[PDB]
Amino acid sequence: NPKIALLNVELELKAEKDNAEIRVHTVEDYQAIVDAEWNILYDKLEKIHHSGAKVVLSKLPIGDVATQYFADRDMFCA
Amino acid sequence: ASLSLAPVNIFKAGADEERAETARLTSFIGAIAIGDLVKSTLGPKGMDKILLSSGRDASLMVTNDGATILKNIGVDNPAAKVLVDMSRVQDDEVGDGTTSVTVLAAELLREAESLIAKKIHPQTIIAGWREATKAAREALLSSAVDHGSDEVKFRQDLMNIAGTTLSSKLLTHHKDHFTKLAVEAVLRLKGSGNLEAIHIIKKLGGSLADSYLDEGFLLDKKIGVNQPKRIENAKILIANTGMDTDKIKIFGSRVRVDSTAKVAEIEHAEKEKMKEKVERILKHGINCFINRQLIYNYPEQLFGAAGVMAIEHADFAGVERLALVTGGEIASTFDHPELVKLGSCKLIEEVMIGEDKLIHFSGVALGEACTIVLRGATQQILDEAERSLHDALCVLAQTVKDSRTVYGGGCSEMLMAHAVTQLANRTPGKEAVAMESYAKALRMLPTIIADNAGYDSADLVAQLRAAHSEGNTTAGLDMREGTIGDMAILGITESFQVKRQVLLSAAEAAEVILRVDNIIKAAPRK
Amino acid sequence: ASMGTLAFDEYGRPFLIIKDQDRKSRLMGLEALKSHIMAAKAVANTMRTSLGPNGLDKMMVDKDGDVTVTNDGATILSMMDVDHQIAKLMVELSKSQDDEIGDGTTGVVVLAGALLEEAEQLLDRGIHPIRIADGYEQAARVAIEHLDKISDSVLVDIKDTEPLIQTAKTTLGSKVVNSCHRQMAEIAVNAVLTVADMERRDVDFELIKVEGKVGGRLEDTKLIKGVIVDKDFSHPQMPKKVEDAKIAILTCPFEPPKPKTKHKLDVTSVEDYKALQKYEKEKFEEMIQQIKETGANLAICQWGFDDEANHLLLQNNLPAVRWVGGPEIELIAIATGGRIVPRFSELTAEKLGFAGLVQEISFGTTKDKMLVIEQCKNSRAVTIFIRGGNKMIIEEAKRSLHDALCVIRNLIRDNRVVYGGGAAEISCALAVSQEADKCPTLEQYAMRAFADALEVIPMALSENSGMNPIQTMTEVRARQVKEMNPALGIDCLHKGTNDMKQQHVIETLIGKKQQISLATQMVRMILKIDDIRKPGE
Amino acid sequence: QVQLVESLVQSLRLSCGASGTFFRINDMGWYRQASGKQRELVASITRGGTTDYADSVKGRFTISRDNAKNTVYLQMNSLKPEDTAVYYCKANRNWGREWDDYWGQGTQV
Ligand SMILES: Nc1ncnc2c1ncn2[C@@H]1O[C@H](COP(=O)(O)OP(=O)(O)O)[C@@H](O)[C@H]1O
Ligand SMILES: Nc1ncnc2c1ncn2[C@@H]1O[C@H](COP(=O)(O)OP(=O)(O)O)[C@@H](O)[C@H]1O
Ligand SMILES: [Mg+2]
Ligand SMILES: [Mg+2]
Repeated sequence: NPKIALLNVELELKAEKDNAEIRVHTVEDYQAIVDAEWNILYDKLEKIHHSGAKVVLSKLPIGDVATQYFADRDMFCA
Repeated sequence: ASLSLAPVNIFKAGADEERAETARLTSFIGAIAIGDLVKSTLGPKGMDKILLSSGRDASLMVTNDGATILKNIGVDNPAAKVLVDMSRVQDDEVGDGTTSVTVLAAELLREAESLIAKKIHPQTIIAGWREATKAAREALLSSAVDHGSDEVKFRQDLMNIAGTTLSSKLLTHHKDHFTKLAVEAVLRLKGSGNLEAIHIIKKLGGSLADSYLDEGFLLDKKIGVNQPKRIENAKILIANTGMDTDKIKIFGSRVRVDSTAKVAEIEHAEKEKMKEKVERILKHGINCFINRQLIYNYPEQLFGAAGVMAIEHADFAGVERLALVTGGEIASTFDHPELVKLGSCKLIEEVMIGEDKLIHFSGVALGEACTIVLRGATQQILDEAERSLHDALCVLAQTVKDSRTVYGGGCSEMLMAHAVTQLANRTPGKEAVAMESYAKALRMLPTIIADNAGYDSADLVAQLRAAHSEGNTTAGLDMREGTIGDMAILGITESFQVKRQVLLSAAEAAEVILRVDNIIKAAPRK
Repeated sequence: ASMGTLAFDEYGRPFLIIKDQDRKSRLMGLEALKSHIMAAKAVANTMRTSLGPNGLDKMMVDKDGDVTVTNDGATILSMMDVDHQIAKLMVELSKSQDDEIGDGTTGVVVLAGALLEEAEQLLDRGIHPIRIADGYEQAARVAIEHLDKISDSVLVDIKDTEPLIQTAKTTLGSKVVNSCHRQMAEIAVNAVLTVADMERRDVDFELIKVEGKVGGRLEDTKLIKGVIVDKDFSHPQMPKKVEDAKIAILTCPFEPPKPKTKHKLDVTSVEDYKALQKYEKEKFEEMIQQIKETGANLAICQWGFDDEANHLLLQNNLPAVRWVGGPEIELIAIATGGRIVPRFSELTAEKLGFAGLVQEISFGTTKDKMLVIEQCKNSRAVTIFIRGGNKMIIEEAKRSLHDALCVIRNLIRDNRVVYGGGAAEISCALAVSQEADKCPTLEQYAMRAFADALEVIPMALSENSGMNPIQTMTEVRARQVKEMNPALGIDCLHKGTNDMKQQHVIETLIGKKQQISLATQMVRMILKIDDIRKPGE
Repeated sequence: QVQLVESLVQSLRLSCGASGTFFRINDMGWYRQASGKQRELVASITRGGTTDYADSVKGRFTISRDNAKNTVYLQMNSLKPEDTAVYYCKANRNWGREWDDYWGQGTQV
């Protein structure tokens, strides 16, 4: 009896924007930025997971990280 | 009707479909061509071939190895390609038997063409051949003997196997020499099967008997500029670090400042980072430093000022062999010296071979890797010596793995043929007539061995067959005088692994080529 | 052949209707039908010699000269460089049989060729090709119902696997791997039963890795309940064996982190430079420390790593594999019961997999190494490692074992089983003959032709086995009608008995039904064509 | 699938005929079930005509099988009060699996 999330969303680690350039002068900020990319992705995934949807369909790619996230949450993604 | 001989041709321009007799004809002719090519290299009195490539490089090889010969020919017959791949797979599995498996397959296919002419189905033939393969397997396995327990007898079996493997090759001139070389080199591996540990250096010049097995190790790398050239009681650090403008792996990192003074400070900081790396290295208490990667001018200078011999640009194989020969640990981090094992050898000097200098490690600790210097008059001689040594070393490694041995000189093939003959004359039907052909091919193997020497192959194979029918299961060809003798005494023994593989691969390839009744070619890409 | 238009006008002025009509061709009507039938008969007579245990193989050569020896009808017809469109249709038919079933790829082609060959004589007598197609459809329905009627059922349980092993042996009897008949059947059965969803009745073949390595003997082929990888441990001084291995599966390269967005880390001082240096060092140490604190004794990455990480793994006694592909990472996870981790911070002792043995395997005088992962607890994945003396027999072994796996899959999907050796075809031919006798319309002839076509498989088996076709087939048909036993067929192996239920010659009911249905549908589509137009050259 | 039809003077003849979906009747048997008892086989005949009788009644059996219509006829004489029960027919079909035995409704004599 699945609930189905229909999306036009690319779920994978990617450049947050194509004209986006990060500039940091500290290794703490560097690590913060890495973790920030990861948190962006994981927050998208966590919203999709908390919506109750057990099946996820995207018009856009769904990366390996998102695939494994959904596999661990016992969800389906395409 | 037929695919080709129909009112409509069903094929694209350039394709073709050979039917039953045409297909079997082209297959038998291709296989028998390959076999007739590769024989006359078989046995002690076998002769070599000139490969003489036709590319713009016009490579020139002088080989006696059947696998090499088949690899280096332009084959266009599919069955011939099958036999070529079979010989390649034999050369991959073991290092010997690459001419015997091909000759066996070709002789089996000749007998199979004979039987097809006798109007026997090429399924009754494969059935009988499978029965014969079973009989031959069991006869060989029962004839095999093991001496791995007795260390002395095992050493003698190793020397005999190396001698038998080299007899057929260009090294039979100095066979008693290269046998000892190969046996010592395979015993230096201490049970490991890593044939990459055995490095072979071909130095043009000198006689083939000037070749030797270095008591320690040799390396064709250079020493730094201001660094020593002789080191006694060497403590060695084998590494895989950068030591060459070694940049922090952060790739977005860039130096963006507002002052040439700051650029100079950062450059000095880079230099200080390299210096601290070198100091961490030296805190291991070493005299020699080998690196898989390059070593730039600044770490070279630092090692020179520290009095350390720093060998650079060894390769993955170089550092592996050095770790095996000295006992060290290939390192890339130097924050825990207590955990990095160092290598040791009594001496490291620079020696001359031909006109080139090499790093010489003497008094090494382990020695589980080896260096063999091959000297010779021609590059062709050197390449053929390397191929022959590779053959012998592969066989000796396979024997150290599986100590089962089996007598040579056609004794094994004749014994298998004897078993197949018993099975045949006790079995009814045309499967008996196919087993007899299997046995005929097995006998044709030593027949060819004797032919290549110049003896009365028919008479000698008849004597051998009579002996193995009487029960002299150790009778084989004595190729010194040209008679039959006791292989157990003459020391003509082969590896059961290699003989079983020859038998089984030949039977398998003959089966797979015999199942074909149609050859459908596709339009060449041209 | 004939041209598109041959008038040029009743007034002398140019008559151009179709583009390049002079270079184009056309065949219309009964001559077109007969050309189709001739092409199909040529293909079918090519294929019919590769049918049954005594069937022979074909040696296919591609554009670049690579050789393929095979008995598989689908592989043959795919490797065949055909130009005729009806031969292309027959290739598609065989491919369809392979997709749906994985066996019967030669029976479908032989049967379709026979149906068209009989339609040839029916067309000569003047029957409409559509009437022929409709009679063939009727007879096909009759034969399908008779198959459902004479079918038997087998148990697909994991306790007694003898019926499944018999089915797989029947499937593999005609392939070069019948030298290791029972070993191959056993490993196909154990493979599908290990990886098969009994409740869903589904079998995912991505979970069965069929790997081949030249060397050894065919008898060395074995079933690994786990995974094999074409990699070795990352450091040459690592151990080559790991027992009771707790495995960390990672898709993060053991390298300093890197944002996907375009980033520029600015160094503006010696202090910034030293901080960067220390950050890199501590990142490497922290990665290795996290892997160690997880309790793992083995690591498996997907993206490779560098010298510092390799040596830190070695120092910390963490054997590791790198550059493992996505599919193999997935299979290793599924087999060891572990979860794939995208970064080290997310790694915990519960996400680890367990394999009772992880070993590096050598292959003689080659320098190439392979990694076996096995002794898992309840591996839902599996690997078939195939050995042999040449790549030709290795590839044929691969496709034959694929046929066997597909057959076991078809059993798991429907356990009903008909007995082979042409027995099912003879029984359906008898049923079709009876229904044609009871049919009073003009389709009687088409149904009798369908029966005579169904009877080509027993005839082909007999011919390939050297027996006399007509004699053998008439005798076994007479025996079937006299003593009601649809398990009477051709003794291809010369065991004496004609009883295929006793010889354990076993087919799948869905397989036979799919053969009949596909042959009939494609023959209908071919008979419905009466005009070909093709471009010149 | 297999539809079975079946038809006291102390010789009685009782018939059993089969119809429906099948291609072979492997064995045909007559069974008896006395009240408060356990079913036994009166007699049974194979396709090859080979018939094996039971122990409490034997030697007086004339069970005959018509293969042309796949029916059977048992002529039993020397009737007795203990032969008064419900007579069941059994039909072994096609392959002969345990799910191929087809019973009748039984005929009380
Ligand atoms: N000294 C010897 N006396 C008799 N037979 C020998 C001797 N040395 C080799 N042979 C035979 O010659 C064969 C080896 O020939 P070789 O050229 O190595 O063929 P392959 O490459 O197939 O191994 C073996 O079958 C062995 O029995
Ligand atoms: N041992 C056997 N004895 C008799 N007939 C067999 C035997 N094995 C297979 N057959 C028959 O051979 C026919 C052809 O099957 P085969 O050619 O092996 O597979 P495919 O048709 O998929 O290529 C099948 O209909 C089967 O009934
Ligand atoms: Mg040799
Ligand atoms: Mg098949």
